Amino acid sequence: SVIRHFLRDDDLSPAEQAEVLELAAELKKDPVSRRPLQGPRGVAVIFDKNSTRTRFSFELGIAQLGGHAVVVDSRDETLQDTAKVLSRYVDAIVWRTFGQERLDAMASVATVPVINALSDEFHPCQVLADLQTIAERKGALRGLRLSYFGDGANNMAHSLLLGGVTAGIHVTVAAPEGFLPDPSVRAAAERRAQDTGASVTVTADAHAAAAGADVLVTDTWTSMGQENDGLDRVKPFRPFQLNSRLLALADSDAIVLHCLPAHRGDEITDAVMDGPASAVWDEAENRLHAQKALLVWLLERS
Amino acid sequence: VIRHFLRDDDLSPAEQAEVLELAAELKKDPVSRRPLQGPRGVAVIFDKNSTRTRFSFELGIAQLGGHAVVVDSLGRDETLQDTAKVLSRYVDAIVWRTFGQERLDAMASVATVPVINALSDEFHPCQVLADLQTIAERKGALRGLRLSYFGDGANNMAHSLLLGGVTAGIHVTVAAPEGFLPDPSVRAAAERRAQDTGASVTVTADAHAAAAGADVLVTDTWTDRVKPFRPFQLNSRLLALADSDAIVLHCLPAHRGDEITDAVMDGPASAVWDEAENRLHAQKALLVWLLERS
Amino acid sequence: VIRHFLRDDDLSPAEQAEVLELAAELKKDPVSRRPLQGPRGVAVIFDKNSTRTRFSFELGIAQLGGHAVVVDSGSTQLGRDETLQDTAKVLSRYVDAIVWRTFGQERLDAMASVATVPVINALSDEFHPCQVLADLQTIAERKGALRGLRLSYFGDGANNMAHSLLLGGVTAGIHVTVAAPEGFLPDPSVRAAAERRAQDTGASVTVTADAHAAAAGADVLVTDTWTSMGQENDGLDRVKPFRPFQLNSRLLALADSDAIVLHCLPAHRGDEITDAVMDGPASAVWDEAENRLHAQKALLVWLLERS
Ligand SMILES: Cc1ccc(B(O)O)cc1[N+](=O)[O-]
Ligand SMILES: Cc1ccc(B(O)O)cc1[N+](=O)[O-]
Ligand SMILES: Cc1ccc(B(O)O)cc1[N+](=O)[O-]
Ligand SMILES: Cc1ccc(B(O)O)cc1[N+](=O)[O-]
Repeated sequence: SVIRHFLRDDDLSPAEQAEVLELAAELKKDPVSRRPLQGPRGVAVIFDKNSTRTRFSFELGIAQLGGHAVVVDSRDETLQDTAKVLSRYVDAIVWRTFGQERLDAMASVATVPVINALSDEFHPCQVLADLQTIAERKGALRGLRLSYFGDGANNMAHSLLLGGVTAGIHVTVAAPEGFLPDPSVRAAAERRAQDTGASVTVTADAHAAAAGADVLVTDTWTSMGQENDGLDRVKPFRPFQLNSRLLALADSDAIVLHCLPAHRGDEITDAVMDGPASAVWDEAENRLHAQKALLVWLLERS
Repeated sequence: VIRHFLRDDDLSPAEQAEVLELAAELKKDPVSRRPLQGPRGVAVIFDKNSTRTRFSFELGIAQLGGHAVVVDSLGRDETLQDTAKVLSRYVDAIVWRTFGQERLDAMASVATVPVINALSDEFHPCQVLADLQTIAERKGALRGLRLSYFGDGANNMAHSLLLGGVTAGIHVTVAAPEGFLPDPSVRAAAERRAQDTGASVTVTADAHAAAAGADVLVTDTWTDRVKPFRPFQLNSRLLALADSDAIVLHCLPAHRGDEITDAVMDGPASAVWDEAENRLHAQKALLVWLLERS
Repeated sequence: VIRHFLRDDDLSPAEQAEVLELAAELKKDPVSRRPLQGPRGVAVIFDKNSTRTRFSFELGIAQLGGHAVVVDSGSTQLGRDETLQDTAKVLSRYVDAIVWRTFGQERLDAMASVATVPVINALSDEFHPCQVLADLQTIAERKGALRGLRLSYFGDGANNMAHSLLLGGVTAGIHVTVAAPEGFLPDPSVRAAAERRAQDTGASVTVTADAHAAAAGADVLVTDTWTSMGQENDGLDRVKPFRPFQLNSRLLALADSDAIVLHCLPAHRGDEITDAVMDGPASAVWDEAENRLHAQKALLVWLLERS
C-alpha cells in the first residue's frame, strides 16, 4: 500500500475529506470505538516549537485510540536518519515544524504516515475541526459561504482556502494589501474549487466579505515569529476586526469561528466571542475528534 | 452540582470521612475504581513545578483508568475563563498548583468539572488527607486525638492541619514563634468548624507544652535566617514528652538536622514513609469522590 | 533478593543468555508480557536528559502494561534537597523499578544498596549496559551464536560504550578488542573485571593502538562519538588522536567479509563513521536502534520476575 500523509488540506480529495469528517462525527459519539493503536503502539509527537494545545489534543486522542503518544519537544541528525529510526518505533509521526519543505522531506522517506500538526504555511488539522463544527451547526457544507478576516497569508487563511473549497464551500479572504494569500496556495485552491463547484475570493473590503456570509472566521493578527518583523501589525487589521457590526452584515444564522487562543479586543470582540453565533468552544473540542479521525483514516489506508 | 476541593473545610466532617474510607479501600485494591476508564483526561497544571505532586497525581490518575495531561510552567495567552471553558470539554477534572487562592476560586466558579488545589500558598489540603489516612491506619479513630504542628505556623501545612484536623475531630495545636502565626481568617474558620466536631484550636509559642501529651507531632520545612524556628525543632527531647505510641509526620522533602533530626525521622515514631505513599491513595480517593458527586 | 543492573557483568553468562532470549521473544510478541499491568509505575529519572533513552524506556514500559513516570533534569538533582537513601525509600513505595541516568557509579551503588525494587542503569559515565544488550541482540540476529565471535571497538577506549562492550562482550563469550590512542584507554578496574569474566567464557580481552590490526579478521566493528557533551570543555583536541580510528570503507574492508557495523545513536557522520559505512550493507545501526526497545523490555521483565 501507498503510505498516506497529511501535510496540507488538499492532500485529501473531496471524497476522502468527506470520509474523514464522517469518521470525526462517529468518533465524537463513540470515542473509544476505534482502537487501531491498541497495544499500546506508539505515535511520535514532535515539536520544533512547543504548542501546549496541540500536544494536549493529540496526546489524549492517541491514548483514546489505544496508543501511547511519545512527545519530543523543542542538528545532531539528518531528517532521513530520524525518519528511518522513528519508522521502527511508532505507527505514525505527528510533527509541528516551520517550513513546508521539512515536512515534505520527512514524508518522502518515512514508511509510516506523517501529519502536519501545525506549520508556518498550513494548519490542516484545525480546519478539519472547523469543517466538523460547521457541519454540526449547519448541515451540508457544499455551497456555504465562508469569510476569513485578518492576516490573509497565515496558516489558517491558507488552510481555510484549501480545506474549505475541498468541502465545496465558497471561501473569501478579507485582508489588507501586503497581507494576501501565497500565490501558489491561492492557485491550488482555485483549481480544487473547480472540482467541487466552490470559488475563491480575495478582497480588502471587509464589509463586502461579511455580507451574506454563513460562517465568519478570524485568527490572531501576529504569530510569535512575527513580533520582531518590523511592521505595525495593529493599524492595518483594525478595519477587519470581527465585531458586532461586522457580524450583523452576515446571514441572520451565521456562526463565528476562531482558532484558540483569541486576543479579545483585537481580531475579535467579547460580544462576538460570547454571543449566540460563536461556535469557538465546540470548534476547540472538535480538534480532538477530527485529529483522531484523521489518524484512524491514515493508518487504515497505509 | 459541581464539587471542588480548594481548602480542607470544603469537605464537611461526614464527607471527609467518606474520602478517608475510600482512600483505605483504594490502598487495598488500587485498580478497583475506574471512573476515568477510556482513557478520560485529567488536566494537571503547574504554575510552579512540583515534581512530587506531579508524580503522585500522574500515577494515581493512570490507576483510575485515566490519562493525566500535565502542563508545566495559565493566564499567559488567554483569559482564565476561556481556559476553564475549553478544559471542561477535554478533561473530567482539573488539578492545579497555583499560588494565590483568588486564582483557584476564579477557575472553580467557571469550570463545569471539579477543580482540585494540588498545592497553594495558603493551603495544602491533599497532603493533609494523606496525613489523616496515615494517622488512622496507625491509631484507629481520629476523633479526640491531640495533634501538634511545630515551626512555621503561617505556611500552608499549618493552615490545612488546622482546618483538616478539626474537621476530623482532632484537637490541633500550632506551636510557632511570634512572626509566623496562622492567618487570622483560617484560625477563625477552624475554631468555627471545631465547635461542630468537639475539637479545639490552640496557638502557642511554647513547644514543650505543645509536645506534652501529643499523639501526633508534625513539622515542615522552615523555608542564620531561621533563628526563630530552632526552639521548635522536632528532636528527641520534644518527642520524649508525647503520649506513648505517638507518631511523627513530615511531608517530604525534609532537611535533616534543621526542623527534624535523624533520630526522630528514622526512629519508631516516624510515619513519614507511609505518609508519603498515602498521598497516592488519598488523592485518588479525592478524585473518585469528586467525580461521582459531579 | 532484589536484583539490579548497574553494569554488564551484574548478569552471569547464563543470566545474560536468558535476557537476550527474552528480548527475541518480545520482539516477536511485544505485548505478551504484562508484569506491570495495572498500571504499575516505573520511575525513569534523568540527572541529564537523554531523549532517545526516555523515548525507548517510556514506550517499552507502556507495552509491559505499566506507566513510566519521567523525571527530567529540570527537577532538583537527586542528592540536593534530599539524600539518595531517602529518595530510594519513597520511590520503593510508588514504583516497581527505578531506571536512572546519572553520572558517577557510586550514586547508582548507593541507590541500589537501599532500594527494595530493581535499579537499572539507563546510561552512566562509566557504563552503557542496556545499549550493549541491544548490540548483542542485534549481533545474534545477524550472526547466530555469539560465542567465539571477534568484536573490535574503535575510538575513545575509556567511554561508557568501550567499558560495556568489554564487560558485556566477554560475558557473551566474544573476543573483544578495544582500539584507542594512548591516553584514552579503558579504566584498569573494568579491564581487569573483563579479563576475569573472560576466563569463565573462553573470551579474551585485547587493547591496542593499532586500528588495522584490530579490524583484521573482526566479525563486528563498533564505534561511538569521540566526545560527549561533558567532555567538550576538557581542554583536549578530541579530533586529531581519533582520526586513525575512523570506521571508514578501508577499515571495514580489512575485516571479515561478512562483518557487521554497530554505532549507537546519535552518530556524527564524517567523524567517527563515514556515510558509506553507515548506509552500506554491513551496517546494523538501524536494527540496533530498534532493538533498544526490546532489550530494555526484556531486562525489566527479567529483573521484575527475579526479585
Ligand atoms: C528511541 C529512539 C528514537 C529516535 C532515535 B533517532 O536517532 O532519531 C533513536 C532512538 N534510539 O536509538 O533509542
Ligand atoms: C486541547 C486544548 C486545551 C486548552 C485550550 B485553551 O484555549 O485553553 C485549547 C485546546 N485546543 O483547542 O486544542
Ligand atoms: C532524537 C531526535 C532528534 C531530532 C528529531 B527531529 O525531528 O529533528 C527527532 C528526534 N526524535 O523524534 O526522537
Ligand atoms: C511521589 C513522590 C516521589 C518521590 C518523593 B521523594 O521525597 O523523593 C516523594 C513523593 N511524595 O512525597 O509524594
